[PDB]
Amino acid sequence: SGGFIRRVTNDARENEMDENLE
Amino acid sequence: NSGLHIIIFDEIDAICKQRGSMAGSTGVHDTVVNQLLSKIDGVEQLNNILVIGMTNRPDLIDEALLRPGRLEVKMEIGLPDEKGRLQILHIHTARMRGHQLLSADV
Amino acid sequence: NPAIFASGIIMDSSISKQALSEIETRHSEIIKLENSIRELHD
Amino acid sequence: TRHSEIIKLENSIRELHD
Repeated sequence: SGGFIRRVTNDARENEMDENLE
Repeated sequence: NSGLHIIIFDEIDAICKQRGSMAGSTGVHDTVVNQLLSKIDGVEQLNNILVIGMTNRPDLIDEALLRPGRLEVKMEIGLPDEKGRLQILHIHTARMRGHQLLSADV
Repeated sequence: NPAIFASGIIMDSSISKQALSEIETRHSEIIKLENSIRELHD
Repeated sequence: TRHSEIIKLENSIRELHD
């Protein structure tokens, strides 16, 4: 729903985490 | 059909100066002027701004910033003559004269 | 005379601020969620 | 959007638990 984590530093690590949560 | 936007610069000779005259600032007083020039009149065109500048040393400002199309109307404000002084002295005493706080022999 | 100063201009901004940033507080909640679903699966 | 999604997830978990 648009995301699950704040993008404090963007980076690839922030994508998969979000994806996982989704 | 748009409104009018006004911008006022005060003591404009502090940031804008002849390009290359300064040396030792590390290059911060040489890109500000370029940005200002590129913004006032650039490839894109605005038609709803009005920029006013004030200064005490008109000889130090950049030459490329005074050509027609950027800062056209250059005015000089000088000391008044007798009529001007009378006008000022009447302007600055109207409040006292209205309330009868000013004597009759002045 | 040989006496002149200098002024510096800083190119300083990098990996996000110290842990006053939200990284740690963000990390906090994930472990709680893990506990919850571990309970459910067991 | 954060609070909505997180509280929704927690609500689902609680429903299953009950």
